[PDB]
Amino acid sequence: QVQLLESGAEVKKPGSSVKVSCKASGDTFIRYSFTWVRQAPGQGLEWMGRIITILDVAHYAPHLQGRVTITADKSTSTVYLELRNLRSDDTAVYFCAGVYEGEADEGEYDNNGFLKHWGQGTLVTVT
Amino acid sequence: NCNTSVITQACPKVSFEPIPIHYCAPAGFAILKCNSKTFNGSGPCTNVSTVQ
Amino acid sequence: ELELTQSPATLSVSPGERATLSCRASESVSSDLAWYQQKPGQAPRLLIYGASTRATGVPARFSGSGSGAEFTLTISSLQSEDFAVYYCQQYNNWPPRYTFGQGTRLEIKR
Ligand SMILES: *[C@@H]1O[C@H](CO)[C@@H](O[C@@H]2O[C@H](CO)[C@@H](O)[C@H](O)[C@H]2NC(C)=O)[C@H](O)[C@H]1NC(C)=O
Ligand SMILES: *[C@@H]1O[C@H](CO)[C@@H](O[C@@H]2O[C@H](CO)[C@@H](O)[C@H](O)[C@H]2NC(C)=O)[C@H](O)[C@H]1NC(C)=O
Repeated sequence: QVQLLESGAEVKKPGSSVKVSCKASGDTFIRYSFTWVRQAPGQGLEWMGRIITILDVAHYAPHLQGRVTITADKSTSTVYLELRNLRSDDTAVYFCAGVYEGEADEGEYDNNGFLKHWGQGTLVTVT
Repeated sequence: NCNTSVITQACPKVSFEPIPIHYCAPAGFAILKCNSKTFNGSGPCTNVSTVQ
Repeated sequence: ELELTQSPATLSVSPGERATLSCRASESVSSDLAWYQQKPGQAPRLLIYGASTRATGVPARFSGSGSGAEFTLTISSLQSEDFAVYYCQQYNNWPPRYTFGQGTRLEIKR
């Protein structure tokens, strides 16, 4: 029931920063959690982090946290990813995913570690 | 400006069942107890005893 | 941290074959492992979670099991439709330092 609508593609000079986002639709944003992944350009996937929307809490992969911020603005049902101090090594397709949680609104949150709803993928490269 | 402080901790489950705990006064102190069966939340007791 | 290894990089298959895609973990997990289908240009669709439970929308062809650090995804009566790169994901982590395998491609030989 959850749709994820990714933001468009972008190109940034190394050392700079990029911010991308996903709009959630068809469900209640605060009801369930979202995660971000980085799909390397012809290589496998890297988990980047997780954001809990019921609690404004996020966790990050151990080699990314000095560069990555994951946030959200529930008033627009939007999940955001911000990366700073970019390198060509970060060229990848970035995207959101979500998992329905057991009524987080009622405090019955499951904290599911697997993802079901996936976005399209937004390519971010450098220049 | 208030900023919520968030701590992530391990989440083990444990057996959890309350055990009776008694409190005891240290040397130099004593605990008085009200023995009325009709005792109020406050006020005098005429049946008073001392316990450690 | 955790690492996952797919045994085949590419599995040698043919239509109607039983795919057997194993995954080895660097450390043990109990049920907190999931499988995904990465098709070219597509989202990595969820197939299996909880080691053996299939997600709604997943064909009955897909099933699997495992424990400890040894898990396998199998596909009964494999279709050309199933030729996705399969990824193994492990999430029994708190803080949630979740990981992925390198991905196994299926290929029809000829
Ligand atoms: C004050 O309360 C105590 C506690 O109930 C009364 O003494 C008890 O009387 C029963 C009767 O069988 C005994 O079994 C208990 O062992 C007694 N307890 C103690 C500590 O002696 C006591 O008589 C009451 N005193 C007054 C003045 O009412
Ligand atoms: C329960 O608490 C009330 C409130 O203090 C007690 O009422 C007082 O009792 C004393 C006894 O002489 C009176 O002088 C006060 O004027 C009372 N206060 C009020 C507001 O009336 C009451 O006696 C307590 N009950 C018991 C059993 O001790």
